[PDB]
Amino acid sequence: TKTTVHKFGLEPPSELIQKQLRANLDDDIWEVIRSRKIDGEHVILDKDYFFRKHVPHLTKEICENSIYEYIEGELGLSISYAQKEIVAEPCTDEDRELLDLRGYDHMVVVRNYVFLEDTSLFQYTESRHRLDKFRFVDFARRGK
Amino acid sequence: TKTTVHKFGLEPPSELIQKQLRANLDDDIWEVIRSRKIDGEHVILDKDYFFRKHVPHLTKEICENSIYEYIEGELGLSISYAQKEIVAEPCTDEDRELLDLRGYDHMVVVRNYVFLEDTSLFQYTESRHRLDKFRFVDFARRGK
Amino acid sequence: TKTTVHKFGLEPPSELIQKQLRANLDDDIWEVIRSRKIDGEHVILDKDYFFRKHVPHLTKEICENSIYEYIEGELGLSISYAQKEIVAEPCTDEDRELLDLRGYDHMVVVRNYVFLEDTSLFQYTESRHRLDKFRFVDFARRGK
Amino acid sequence: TKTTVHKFGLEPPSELIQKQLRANLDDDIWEVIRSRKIDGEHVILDKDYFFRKHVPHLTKEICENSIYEYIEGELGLSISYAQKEIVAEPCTDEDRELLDLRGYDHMVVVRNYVFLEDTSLFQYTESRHRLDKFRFVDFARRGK
Ligand code: NA
Ligand code: NA
Repeated sequence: TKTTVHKFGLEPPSELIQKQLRANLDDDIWEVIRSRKIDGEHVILDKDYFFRKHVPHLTKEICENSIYEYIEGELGLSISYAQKEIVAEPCTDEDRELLDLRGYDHMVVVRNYVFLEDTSLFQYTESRHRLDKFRFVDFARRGK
Repeated sequence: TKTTVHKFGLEPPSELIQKQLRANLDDDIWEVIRSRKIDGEHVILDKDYFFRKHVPHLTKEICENSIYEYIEGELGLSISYAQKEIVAEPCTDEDRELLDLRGYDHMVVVRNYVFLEDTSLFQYTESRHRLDKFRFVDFARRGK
Repeated sequence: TKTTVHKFGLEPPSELIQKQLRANLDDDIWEVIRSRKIDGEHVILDKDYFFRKHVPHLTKEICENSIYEYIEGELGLSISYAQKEIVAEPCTDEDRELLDLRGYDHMVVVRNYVFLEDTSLFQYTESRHRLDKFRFVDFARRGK
Repeated sequence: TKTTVHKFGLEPPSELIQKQLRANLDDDIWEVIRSRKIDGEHVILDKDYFFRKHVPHLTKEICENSIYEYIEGELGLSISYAQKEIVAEPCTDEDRELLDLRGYDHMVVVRNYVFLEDTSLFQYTESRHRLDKFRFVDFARRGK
């Protein structure tokens, strides 16, 4: 199941990432945009954004592997909680260029905001799935 | 936001509920099928199934209110964990009769299996949303 | 495993419960103090405190049974998240009057703050265990 | 807050670790035993045990830093869930040699079992705290 890095770069945030990542003008933000090919189709589009101030070093090779493992490796003990929001959205132009969308009109979009022990929003992920390629499992634990 | 009870009954399980609820032939299962009207449209279809042996008493009035609150009220201390599985599915005939599906072809389907302290699968819920009417939030808590 | 209700009453909050429950002077708060006898010893002291404004009706019989089930029954759908803090504390005078503390000097104290969908702190529980009678299990779920 | 590595080694499992880690005779297990000095006292004793087959490489320097971050870095995407069990135990001889236990007789013991996506128990941690130095926070998330 191959992973392709489409965009990857370190720049100031766009206005959307200023809102999503609570970042300023003068914050250096890593942007990584990838697609996943679950043979033989490109079906998920993964967009990560996180502050360089906390993760100063990154490479194209780390993105073709796991950004999660890399990030946990560098500062997993400072990461406190994440908040997930899963909705469905119309496909966008970016979605149709990069994924094999067949006769699909919508996506399942998982958004995830990762915060540090000190309370700051440090990372933002937007994971866009074709409908047939989305499955989310969890608990859930009940009682007192 | 009105709630309408379409089916409601106490019978032995169909073959699908035998699989979903790990129930036998000679188990009495409550089935409740409801739709939610988030004005002014019917947009969610909620199917609950649970054993009468654990919840012997039920009414149409409890279903028009909250089955969750009722169930927690009777045996919330025995409920241990739930497991959730969220996928997307094509709409079915039952979906089109009961919900206002406009020009919609798919649904977000949340399935939830609730287990007791003694380890048994006791309840099964299948909650079917029109795509624009689905939003799921959670944590997620990270670190050691 | 018998449950004994020692105090139970509806009054304005003490200064400690003002802090613990974020309640004012003119808020009516239910206080329930119970001990659990895990035969044949009294070993846990359970203190619950919650606003009457949200749970207007209560009885001694509900406390000898389950306050959790009762509360979930009345407003479980409005309850959003709880936050738990588990520490160890020296035993207090109240602990020695009401529990069989043998040659025990400390307690395991579980504190739990329950919040509503609207964001307000609605309930506070303080559960004090003798050391040998404390066991807490959980997950914990890992990965992306 | 300094970290001291007392034992560290790669051997077959003792009979206790065979039970705790579900390991055989012919499984190579890393054992790391550390104490934490929260100035100016040694107050926590951390025992980690995990299979070399999954983490082939390790050093004394990684243990003086974070084993969690290291492990997440190597295989965080394969880690599925953990299960935690927190109880209180009498102090042992190992506890009194390595920690400053003053006039303390008991410990808060946090045990944690980490499993992989494939279902196998892969790691076991036993974290022993002096009573005054234990605080555990969590959620807890409620409702349907
Ligand atoms: Na569609
Ligand atoms: Na003691």
